[PDB]
Amino acid sequence: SNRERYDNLEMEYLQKRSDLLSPLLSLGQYLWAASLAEKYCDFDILVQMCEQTDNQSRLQRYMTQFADQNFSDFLFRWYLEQHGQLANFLQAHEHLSWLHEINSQELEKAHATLLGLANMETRYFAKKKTLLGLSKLAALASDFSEDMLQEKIEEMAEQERFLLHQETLPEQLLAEKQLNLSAMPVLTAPQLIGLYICEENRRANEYDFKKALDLLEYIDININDLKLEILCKALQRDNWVSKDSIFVKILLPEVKDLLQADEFVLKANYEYYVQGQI
Amino acid sequence: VIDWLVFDPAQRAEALKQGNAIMRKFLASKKHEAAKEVFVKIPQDSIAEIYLPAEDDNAIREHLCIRAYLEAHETFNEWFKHMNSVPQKPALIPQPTFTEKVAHEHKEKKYEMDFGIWKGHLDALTADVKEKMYNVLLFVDGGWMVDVREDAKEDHERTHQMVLLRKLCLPMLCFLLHTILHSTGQYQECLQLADMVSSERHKLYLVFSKEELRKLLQKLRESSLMLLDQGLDPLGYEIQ
Repeated sequence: SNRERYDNLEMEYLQKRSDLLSPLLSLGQYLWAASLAEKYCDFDILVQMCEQTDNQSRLQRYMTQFADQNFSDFLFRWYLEQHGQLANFLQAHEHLSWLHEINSQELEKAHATLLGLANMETRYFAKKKTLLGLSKLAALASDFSEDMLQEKIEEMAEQERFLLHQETLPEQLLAEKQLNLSAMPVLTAPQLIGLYICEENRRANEYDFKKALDLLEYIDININDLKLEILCKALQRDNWVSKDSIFVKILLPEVKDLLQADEFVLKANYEYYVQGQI
Repeated sequence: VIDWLVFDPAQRAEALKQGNAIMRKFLASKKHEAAKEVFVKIPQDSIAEIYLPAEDDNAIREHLCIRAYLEAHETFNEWFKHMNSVPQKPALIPQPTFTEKVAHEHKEKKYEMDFGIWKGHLDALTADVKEKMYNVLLFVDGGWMVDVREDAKEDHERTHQMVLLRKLCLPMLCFLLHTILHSTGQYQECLQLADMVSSERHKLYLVFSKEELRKLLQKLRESSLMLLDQGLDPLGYEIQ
């Protein structure tokens, strides 16, 4: 009750004395651990280590079925640290948990863990694609409801379409920028738009201009300046063919006139776009 | 009956259709020897002589897919036969003599090159089988057992047979590729098949069933565990 500081200070001293005696007795006979646990119902870290250092798989279940909230402590002790496979499966609870969820019959949990890992990862395009593929495979293998399966398929297709804009890079730009093939980080929408409309991409046709303008919805700074810069680059790369193709593929008030100009071909191309969009 | 159609140069399209049907019937019941005998009996220069129509382009595509599948099966069988015949170790004997020690030393010296040659040949066979499986799976203009022309006649039974053969060949090819990657020590290549079998570029997830998906998930976890125990992580990347 009163004077909680003394109770908190004595608890640490009592727990430190039990851990030192269990370390010196672990090198001898293993029969004293059960007697110590029966005498004092505390210090479960010693029992968890004794049940993991040997090939006694039933001991961990026997010490957990006859206790009070022992699985929650065992999982916390395993996550903070035959027999080796069991120890690895017990420790696999965070981060790398997809294999454990697949082995313990949990396709939905494995898919959720893979999706979380893919969302948290942002430094390896190959790893992000592999995690998304594993999550899609787990969602397809899971026997859930039709609406849930359709929602998972839509969420996977959205991520695939968002990642394709960065995965479909040109072979000339990647070789000129001295970039890695699969050892590259997850580039953002602005980085992809800047790389697709850069000076290194000499073979920038209509696809490179259409892929850069469609990535403006995944920015979450100023898109008005980027829209003008891309329009200026598409006009300068044509050497006054690309602007007309982009306008035909986009089919109209997002572009500017005076802001983009601050001349003979633009005035003739802007007059035909107003009649086709009305 | 295929010989009478192959001997006549006027019915080249009919002979090609008969050969494709025979190959499909042999693949539907697992008849590699029959498929090879039909491919060796069919004319190899018929594609350069019959040339187009919907009944001809689809037959040519089916014949090309059957030939690619037969080549991938023949390469996989050769790789398995080469991997199942590795060089054994030296026969150790306790309390040896002067001549026995020299014999054991010579055997150990010869094994140092025998094991290296067997590993090189196994790696070459695995690299060939992987390329064969990739060429059989990722096929240009459609895919494996997929007709590019959609203006043929009413061949519902033929379409169903081609779909069943493709569904039966996709899981077997995936399992063979996974086994080859696990035997050759390619954990990164084995764990990368999940994206290829789930991307929308080929739609390989629709041909697999629940058992095939469970087997693929069990193989991916076993590959990730080996990659993490070797020194890497789950996907094979370095733990920074």
